[PDB]
Amino acid sequence: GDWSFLGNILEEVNEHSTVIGRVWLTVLFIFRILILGTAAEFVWGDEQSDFVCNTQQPGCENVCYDEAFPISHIRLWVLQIIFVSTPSLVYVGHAVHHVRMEEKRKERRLEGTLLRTYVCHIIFKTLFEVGFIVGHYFLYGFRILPLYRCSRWPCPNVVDCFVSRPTEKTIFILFMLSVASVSLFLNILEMSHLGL
Amino acid sequence: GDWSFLGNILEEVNEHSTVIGRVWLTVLFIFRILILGTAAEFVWGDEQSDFVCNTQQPGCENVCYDEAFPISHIRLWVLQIIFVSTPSLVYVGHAVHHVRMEEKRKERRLEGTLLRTYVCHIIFKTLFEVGFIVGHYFLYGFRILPLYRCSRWPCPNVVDCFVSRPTEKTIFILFMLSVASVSLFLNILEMSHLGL
Repeated sequence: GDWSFLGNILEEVNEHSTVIGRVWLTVLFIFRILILGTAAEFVWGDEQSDFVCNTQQPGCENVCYDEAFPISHIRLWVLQIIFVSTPSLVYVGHAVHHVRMEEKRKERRLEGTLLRTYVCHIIFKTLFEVGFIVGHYFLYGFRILPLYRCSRWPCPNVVDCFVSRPTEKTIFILFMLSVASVSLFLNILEMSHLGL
Repeated sequence: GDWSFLGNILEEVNEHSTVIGRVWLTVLFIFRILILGTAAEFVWGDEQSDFVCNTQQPGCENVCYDEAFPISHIRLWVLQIIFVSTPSLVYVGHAVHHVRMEEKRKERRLEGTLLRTYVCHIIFKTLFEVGFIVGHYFLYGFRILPLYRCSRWPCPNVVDCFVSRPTEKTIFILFMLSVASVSLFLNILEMSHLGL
């Protein structure tokens, strides 16, 4: 996973953001992207290969892994990162559009419409963070148990399947939840600081 | 399989039967019982162990063998032998009952009621032989093909199963059919000889 493109564009908008937005962005780079690439990706690497079911039924392990894990937590966190970063991109686009307009108009900072855009970007970041948190909760909760019982066809009756590294995965699930909540708190502080 | 009991009782009724009934009995001993024990039993010995199906489905081979072979030909021929021999036993019982009665009455051959009993015994032998022949035909025909296609649950879709020794089994099926038909002809000759 090469995050160079997103990185370069978000460090562009480091220069154009509040101090609390610079903290938010540093958190995104260090506690989410870096963790994902240096730790979480390896934890989930053998998610299906080490998933085992007590059965001689061909196909059962496939369908039971798929039912237990409709989308891997790591893919969900990738999507979360991209969607929470998208409003920053929108804002920096608006800002650069104004810089190029000012240059052109001459040929021919957080005030006015850039403030409304910044506040909206904060709002959307907050809502997307909340949405991904809630979705994670309803999909998986915040704990992976070792045992998963499966009755999906072709599995005969109910079969016992065993998850890879449930405890390490639980630790990283809770870590990512905490990081997301810190991000939410930072966004709240941004709104308060702007208001006051 | 120990046929000593039946053997001794049928060689008792050798003494009390027509010449054609002695031929019938010799055929029963040599071409049916002896063949079954010295040849057929070994041919069918690995009927299920060498029955193979192209599948990874647990249980499928069991149900497919059972559907292909609801009753092994050798068990069917054992039953046939016993049922075609039963009327001879009834007749010899009647005859010995008359011998013991004559002895008793003194204390105190095929004529009369023994003739009616003999003819009835021939009739029942004929009908049972015909019934087992017809049943064999409807159940299996007179040929075992190497391939059996099976769709019985739990088999997925249709599976290809392969029979053990189909050609040798076909040879013995036809041999036993011919022996049964010879027995029928002998019974017909008995009725004719008695009539004439």
